[PDB]
Amino acid sequence: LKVIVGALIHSVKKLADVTILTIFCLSVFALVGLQLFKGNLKNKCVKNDPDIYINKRGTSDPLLCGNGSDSGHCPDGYICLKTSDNPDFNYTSFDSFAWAFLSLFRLMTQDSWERLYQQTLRTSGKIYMIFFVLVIFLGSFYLVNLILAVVTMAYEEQNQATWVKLKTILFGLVTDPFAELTITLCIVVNTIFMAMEHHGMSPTFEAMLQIGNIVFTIFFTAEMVFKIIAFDPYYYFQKKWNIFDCIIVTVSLLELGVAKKGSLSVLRSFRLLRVFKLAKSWPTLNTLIKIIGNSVGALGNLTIILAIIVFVFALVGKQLLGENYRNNRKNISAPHEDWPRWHMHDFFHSFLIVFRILCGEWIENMWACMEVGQKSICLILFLTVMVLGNLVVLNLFIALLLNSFFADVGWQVRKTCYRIVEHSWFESFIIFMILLSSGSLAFEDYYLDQKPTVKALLEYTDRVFTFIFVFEMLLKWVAYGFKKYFTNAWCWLDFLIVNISLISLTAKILEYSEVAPIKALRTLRALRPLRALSRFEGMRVVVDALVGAIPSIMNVLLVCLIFWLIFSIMGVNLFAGKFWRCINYTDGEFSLVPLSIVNNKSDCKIQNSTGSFFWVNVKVNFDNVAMGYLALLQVATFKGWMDIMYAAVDSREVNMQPKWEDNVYMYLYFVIFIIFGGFFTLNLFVGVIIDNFNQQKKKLGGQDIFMTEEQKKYYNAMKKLGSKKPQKPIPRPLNKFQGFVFDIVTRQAFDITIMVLICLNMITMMVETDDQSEEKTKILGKINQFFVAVFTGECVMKMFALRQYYFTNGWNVFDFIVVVLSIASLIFSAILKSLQSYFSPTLFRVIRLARIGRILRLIRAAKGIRTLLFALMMSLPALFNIGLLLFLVMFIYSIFGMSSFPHVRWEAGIDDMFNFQTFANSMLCLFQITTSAGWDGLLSPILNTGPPYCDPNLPNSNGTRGDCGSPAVGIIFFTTYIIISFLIMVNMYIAVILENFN
Ligand SMILES: CCCCCCCCCCCCCCCCCCOC[C@@H](O)COP(=O)(O)OCC[N+](C)(C)C
Ligand SMILES: CCCCCCCCCCCCCCCCCCOC[C@@H](O)COP(=O)(O)OCC[N+](C)(C)C
Ligand SMILES: *[C@@H]1O[C@H](CO)[C@@H](O[C@@H]2O[C@H](CO)[C@@H](O)[C@H](O)[C@H]2NC(C)=O)[C@H](O)[C@H]1NC(C)=O
Ligand SMILES: CC(C)CCC[C@@H](C)[C@H]1CC[C@H]2[C@@H]3CC=C4C[C@@H](O)CC[C@]4(C)[C@H]3CC[C@]12C
Ligand SMILES: CC(C)CCC[C@@H](C)[C@H]1CC[C@H]2[C@@H]3CC=C4C[C@@H](O)CC[C@]4(C)[C@H]3CC[C@]12C
Ligand SMILES: CC(C)CCC[C@@H](C)[C@H]1CC[C@H]2[C@@H]3CC=C4C[C@@H](O)CC[C@]4(C)[C@H]3CC[C@]12C
Ligand SMILES: CC(C)CCC[C@@H](C)[C@H]1CC[C@H]2[C@@H]3CC=C4C[C@@H](O)CC[C@]4(C)[C@H]3CC[C@]12C
Ligand SMILES: *[C@@H]1O[C@H](CO)[C@@H](O)[C@H](O)[C@H]1NC(C)=O
Ligand SMILES: *[C@@H]1O[C@H](CO)[C@@H](O)[C@H](O)[C@H]1NC(C)=O
Ligand SMILES: *[C@@H]1O[C@H](CO)[C@@H](O)[C@H](O)[C@H]1NC(C)=O
Ligand SMILES: *[C@@H]1O[C@H](CO)[C@@H](O)[C@H](O)[C@H]1NC(C)=O
Repeated sequence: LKVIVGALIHSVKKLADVTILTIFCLSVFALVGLQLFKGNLKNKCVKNDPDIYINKRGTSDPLLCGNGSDSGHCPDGYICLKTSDNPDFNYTSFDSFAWAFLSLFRLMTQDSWERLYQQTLRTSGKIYMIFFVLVIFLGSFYLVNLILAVVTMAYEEQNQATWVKLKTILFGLVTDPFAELTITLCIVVNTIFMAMEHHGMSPTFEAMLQIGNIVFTIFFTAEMVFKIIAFDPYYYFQKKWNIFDCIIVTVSLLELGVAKKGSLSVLRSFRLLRVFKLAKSWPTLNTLIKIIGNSVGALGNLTIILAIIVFVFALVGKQLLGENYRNNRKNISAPHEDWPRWHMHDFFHSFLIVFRILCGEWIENMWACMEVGQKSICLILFLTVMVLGNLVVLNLFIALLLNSFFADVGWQVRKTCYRIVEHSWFESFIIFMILLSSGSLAFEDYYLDQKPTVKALLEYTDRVFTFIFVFEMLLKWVAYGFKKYFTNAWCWLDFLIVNISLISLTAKILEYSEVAPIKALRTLRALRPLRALSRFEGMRVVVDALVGAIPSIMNVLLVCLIFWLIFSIMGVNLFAGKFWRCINYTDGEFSLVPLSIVNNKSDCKIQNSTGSFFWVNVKVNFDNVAMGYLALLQVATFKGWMDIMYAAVDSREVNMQPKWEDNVYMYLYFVIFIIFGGFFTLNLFVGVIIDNFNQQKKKLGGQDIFMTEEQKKYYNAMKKLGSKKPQKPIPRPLNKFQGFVFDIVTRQAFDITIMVLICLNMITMMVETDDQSEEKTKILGKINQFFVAVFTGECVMKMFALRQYYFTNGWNVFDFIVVVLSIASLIFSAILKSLQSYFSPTLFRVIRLARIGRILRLIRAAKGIRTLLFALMMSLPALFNIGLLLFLVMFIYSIFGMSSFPHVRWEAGIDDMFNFQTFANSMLCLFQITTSAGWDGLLSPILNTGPPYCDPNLPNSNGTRGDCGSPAVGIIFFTTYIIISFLIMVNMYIAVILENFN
């Protein structure tokens, strides 16, 4: 333990400069957030003829609002008034720099950021989504890729530093190449009947599955008695894997024997472990077993440390935290319950909280433990748990990944067309038509029916567009030929899209438009943007990179599908059909009915006299192996996993109302899943990704990917920038006075005085606060005037001494820009202030933001900040290319959503600001979930299929006949997207991580 703990201390040492840089960026973004939004999360709709609010529909939070136009609107009779309290428990806000650093830490680790993004966009305005795009790319994505890329070197640095029976045996040993095949076929086929049980079986299907189970039991037991009466029972217990198969057969025998219907459904699912036998002929699953075994083997010390840390922090939490969680629980419990769901009143629950912090969900509890106990203890406990857990897990994952993996006239017309198709203006003209045709889809949104003219313009536009693209096709055919055209392999995209469009337009010619299949070809018209992939060279090179790696993804996806099949079958054994419940539903809000009225489905059928009561099911349940795959993806991505676990542990037998934590220990099912599925399948996936990328790069003679040919030239320039050590010593001035300023500014003392004065300006910035006072505002403005004068004095003194040498350097140009911006901003405020036309206050907050450049002046002497920022700049080209491809994907998916899901009812994730009725709103939701954040929130109103959730007989909204989504289409829009973004982003990581190494 000591040898490895010393290495962990070294890994903490290596975080030296990254901690500095993270603190600096977190602070700058804290000041930006504090400036722009201070006191905005306080705007809440309050009625008017104390305070009278109205809750947000389907929740109990007070409604957040705005007086702006794209900010968020109150219902009738509700004026957006700024009030005293903050949203959550008064802890999430931007009102002062300390809360601002809290919120920007929440954004760096991406814990429940989707909710803060919702709130600040709802309060200040959609346009401020530019802040989160910019603090999630720099905070979350980038500042994690510094941690992952410095731990790795610390761990590489560590490692690199160091008679009649014998006649029965005569056909006992007849195990030829055809018997083994029988065993494999039996394994697979038995798994296929285990993967075929569901909830509502009629008895006959259950009986068939039973007979099949018994047959496969006796088959494998027969195999075992054969083997024991084939070798000698001495050496039979010497092989590694025969012991495993024999323990499985004993457990199967016992489960058959002891007879209860569903008896300990873990014992009925224990057979599934047999698939691991199919690893002799499946080398990738052999490597998965190699990884797990090493995790508990040659790397046992690291997992021992991790277990020690989790046990210690669960204990400390229980002892310090626990008593007050008991009696203060009315202060953190849900509206109609009696205990909080997540608390620290016993070792299991304390461990569950420490685990959920290890997953990454570390704030939402902190608010509660601060509302129940002391605040300093909560902050220290949770934040030390977080840093230490997400450091030991990170180091263990790196170690498993690193060592364990890395062990005549016709000829003339053809020729005419042919010279023309290559001519540069021709290509650019076609690209232009693609850009307009793609962009014209964004105008086809919900409201287009009430715009009687824009529609017709778009229709004529589409007709001219099908013409123009068909003409390009025929030009390219009689240019190239039928034989070369198709072989190129980018032309098939164009031909398919053109055929789809020429089915659609013809269907608008005839009366067969509303025949459902052609109306399902039409919806495909959202792939028109995809014609852009070929024309842009950067998207082309990135697509080549991804298509080069689709094979390896396919192997690992097969292994992941088998392995999650195991857990989905366990889930169907354990939970299937028990997620149902009753709910008294009145208006938009649903509460489980107390167990003193129901306990049964045959009690909702009786107490339904009012009609509020309805018998329902959770949207993402475990009733099938199919729905089990979705519930496993939601657990493995940690989104919507909580509504799952609550009804897993509430569960009882079938047709019975669920009880408050009547299955407390089913959380072990989800813990075990996350550990094995998430941690180890992900480790396997990333291992094959790195190996693939390494060999892929090495093939090309060790050049770069995601980068074009000209990007390599820009790279040569940037690389030659950050190396040039000598610069001409500047000449000394002649004039006596122009010599003296030269003498004074050029020493080190002036630089250090200005450095510390920037720091004192920062301190003057951090005191700024919502609703402070009048006097403090005035005094801070006077002090601000003192700095803008001194920094002007600094620049003018530089100019007088260094006339042109100044304008040679770059940092001199930067602080020149910020000096002129600060003076201009003060002049702009002076004029546009109450002296002149009083526009919106919010303009003043944006104006006051020219000061933060003063802060960013600070990185001239800072080695660490400057070097890691130069690494970011070197990466930015490839980041641009993959950003282009991710943009195209977000764009296509935007139109798909905007055409398929606008009429869905407003519910959990879809409200009057984040929905799919417009290109702004749809792009908002798609960006929220590019990071997979909150995607279960949007998907939930899709799966609606009737009362109480949707009204399928609505007179208006001629869509799915009412406010209902398409469950088949949600699960494939939302699931594939987060997989495509996942694989797109993964290639964004490989860019920067391979930039830090250099
Ligand atoms: C290298 C080795 C690995 C390669 C894999 C190759 C192995 C091949 C495996 C083949 C798998 C084939 C599995 C066979 C399963 C067929 C699937 C069997 O179907 C049975 C049901 O369709 C019948 O349903 P019931 O008879 O219960 O009636 C339903 C109840 N009602 C509706 C009537 C009331
Ligand atoms: C009901 C159906 C609904 C379908 C909805 C989903 C639609 C998704 C469509 C995705 C299309 C993806 C297209 C990807 C095309 C990649 C195609 C990548 O191939 C590139 C080569 O063709 C380039 O040609 P060169 O001549 O430069 O060199 C040849 C290089 N090789 C080929 C010899 C190695
Ligand atoms: C309780 O009664 C209400 C109304 O009497 C039932 O609501 C009906 O639900 C069915 C399908 O479940 C719909 O076809 C009807 O249109 C609904 N009727 C009304 C008036 O809303 C509800 O199903 C009953 N709940 C249970 C399970 O007993
Ligand atoms: C209860 C189930 C689901 C958990 C997973 C089953 C695993 C852990 C069990 C089943 C069979 C067991 C293995 C069978 C025999 C051996 C060979 C011995 O030299 C080392 C231990 C080892 C390798 C056992 C370790 C534990 C084991 C692998
Ligand atoms: C439904 C589940 C339980 C059964 C899985 C069926 C498929 C995916 C499994 C069963 C047998 C497996 C194959 C067994 C043997 C080989 C040979 C190896 O060189 C490549 C992998 C390959 C080709 C495996 C791929 C995955 C595989 C085909
Ligand atoms: C199932 C439906 C919807 C899609 C089928 C479209 C197929 C037939 C189209 C789309 C892309 C086309 C392929 C693109 C790449 C090449 C180049 C070379 O390898 C031979 C032809 C081949 C392989 C094309 C054959 C036809 C092709 C495969
Ligand atoms: C060098 C000394 C003076 C301060 C060093 C840390 C400074 C820069 C920062 C860190 C945290 C900041 C504090 C965060 C929030 C508040 C609460 C507000 O009601 C008064 C200002 C005050 C108290 C800030 C003062 C400046 C501050 C203390
Ligand atoms: C919103 O505008 C109303 C007047 O219409 C005003 O009374 C209210 O205070 C405003 N709130 C804010 C924060 O702008
Ligand atoms: C919870 O908060 C209320 C005040 O809102 C308090 O009266 C009650 O006693 C608290 N919890 C306990 C200890 O039951
Ligand atoms: C259901 O909710 C309504 C209030 O909206 C209430 O009046 C009714 O008594 C409740 N019934 C039960 C027992 O759930
Ligand atoms: C339903 O619950 C009641 C107790 O409230 C019980 O007496 C009755 O037999 C139960 N019936 C069913 C449907 O099991």
